[PDB]
Amino acid sequence: MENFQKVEKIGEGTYGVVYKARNKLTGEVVALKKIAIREISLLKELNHPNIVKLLDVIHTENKLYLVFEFLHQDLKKFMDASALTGIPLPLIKSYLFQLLQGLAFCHSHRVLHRDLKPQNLLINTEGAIKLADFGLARAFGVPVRTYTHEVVTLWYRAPEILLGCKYYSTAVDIWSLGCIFAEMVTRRALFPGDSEIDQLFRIFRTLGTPDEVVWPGVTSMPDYKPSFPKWARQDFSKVVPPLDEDGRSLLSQMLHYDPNKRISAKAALAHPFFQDVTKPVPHLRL
Ligand SMILES: CC[C@H](CO)Nc1nc(NCc2ccccc2)c2ncn(C(C)C)c2n1
Repeated sequence: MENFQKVEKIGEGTYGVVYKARNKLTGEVVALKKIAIREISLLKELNHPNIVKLLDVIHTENKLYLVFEFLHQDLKKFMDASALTGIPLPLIKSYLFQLLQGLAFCHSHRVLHRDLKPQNLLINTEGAIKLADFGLARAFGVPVRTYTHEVVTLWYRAPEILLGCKYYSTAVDIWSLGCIFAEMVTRRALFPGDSEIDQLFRIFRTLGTPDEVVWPGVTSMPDYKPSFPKWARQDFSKVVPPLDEDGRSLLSQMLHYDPNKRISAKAALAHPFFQDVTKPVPHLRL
């Protein structure tokens, strides 16, 4: 649209191209997504420090542009830049702290993300990290292949979604974040599934195959089969070295199979892992 000179293609998303753009009324650099209206108009109203601010919604000539605040880098790029040294733990801890603050905010207005991953986690030079694309998956889709036929990752999907629950809760977000948490620590994807049954089975081999004892009602889920192989749970000390006892208790609590048992975001901010949070500035050049 006309009020915006786009100055860069930032990237192909799930729903559209994103451009860095110079709003020439306000003069402000801004991120322009080219893509329900009741829904995405609702989002304009939920602003948190750790949620990427939806500035405007432009439905002109029956198209959809969403104008957001601009952040300089995403988490996935930053994990790749920090591959040989790893992200320092005080940084990992503070980023997790902030994310749970943002999750705790949306979850109380009953907005889920439900497609979290390193790629829609965005960071600035200050030491802040924000959550991007919140509320959109509800508004349209979360599809299997994007608009450019890229396969949407299954790596972070909560197992009740994989097992065919259609009434996900906010717990599916705490699941994903446990997966991103573990990955920030090991420098290696927790559950790197390449199909839905590979994803299911990758979870099972590590956490153990779920039954009626740990997960009440799993065996009557839509896509549960009695023929699932029965694997044994692994020790978290083998799964996420060198994470400490506090981190691992937290991580297993976010990775609980039963969604009712899985730790809430508000409760995670009170876990002893976060007793010593600081806010460090990260090493990042632009
Ligand atoms: C949600 C994922 C999106 C595309 O993969 N990434 C991205 N990346 C942004 N910045 C990453 C970046 C900044 C500068 C250059 C290259 C990439 C960004 N800023 C605002 N937004 C809105 C659309 C959420 C941004 N979105």
